[PDB]
Amino acid sequence: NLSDIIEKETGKQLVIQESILMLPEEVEEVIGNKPESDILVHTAYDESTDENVMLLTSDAPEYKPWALVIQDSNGENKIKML
Amino acid sequence: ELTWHDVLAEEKQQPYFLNTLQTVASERQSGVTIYPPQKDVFNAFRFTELGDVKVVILGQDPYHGPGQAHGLAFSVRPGIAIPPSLLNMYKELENTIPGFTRPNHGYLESWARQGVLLLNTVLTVRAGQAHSHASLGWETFTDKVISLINQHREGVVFLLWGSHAQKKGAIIDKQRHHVLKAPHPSPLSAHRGFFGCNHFVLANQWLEQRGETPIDWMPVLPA
Repeated sequence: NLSDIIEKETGKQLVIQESILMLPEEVEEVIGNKPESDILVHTAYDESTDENVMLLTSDAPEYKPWALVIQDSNGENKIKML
Repeated sequence: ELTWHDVLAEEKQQPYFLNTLQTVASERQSGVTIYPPQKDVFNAFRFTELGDVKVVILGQDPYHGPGQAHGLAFSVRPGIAIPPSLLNMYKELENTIPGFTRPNHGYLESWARQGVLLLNTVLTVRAGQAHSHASLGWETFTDKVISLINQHREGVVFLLWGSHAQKKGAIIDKQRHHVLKAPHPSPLSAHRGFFGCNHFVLANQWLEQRGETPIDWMPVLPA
């Protein structure tokens, strides 16, 4: 389930294929904003629009939404703080 | 001629390990869907023997979706959509190895048979909740595994992508084994250094230059 949070924020009915664990410095790099703890990158792929939608929640069992990131085929991502 | 059993016999019985198995088994009994199926739980060691380890790629935990995970890091079951991070891995191989071409499937058995140990730091997960079994005792186990390869082998290649993986790398003696790091193939960080790290090639060069046969990075579907 974090799919409903995705859909609720993009009208996108996607299915998460992977959730990678990343430390605050790794994420602080790309996102440019440092989370207080390890965040999980739940990644789903929107084949219709050819982009990779990822949701960033805290670690289990919190799973609190931290940000949503939509990267396109170019490798550029739209970052949205939740 | 040294088997995983030879170096893992003792550990197979210590406290934590049996507790972990007991725990994982109880959840199953109460009705919790845990991935992967057990017959698959220790597939990495089934396909790749201690003596046959050449390259080692670290994972985190099993794909929590259904049909996905089958005991090997990154690798999914045939018929399943290629996961984001694996697909990116594929591109690199495409851009680094001449002739290499996208498989259309994510089944990585052939890589294990060749000496690639696709070991995940954590071996089980609760269907739906990613990272559910962290701190169940698995890290301790795999932690040991790495320590065993590091002390009972020579000239092994370690591919650590991401801070998490690199951390477990602290154990590995850099003089005795070839340790290569890089950002995770995840779309999030892929472009921050994973693309163009030439790992699959550097890994093979070393192997040759050490009298070892290289790794045909093209995944084949068995029969």
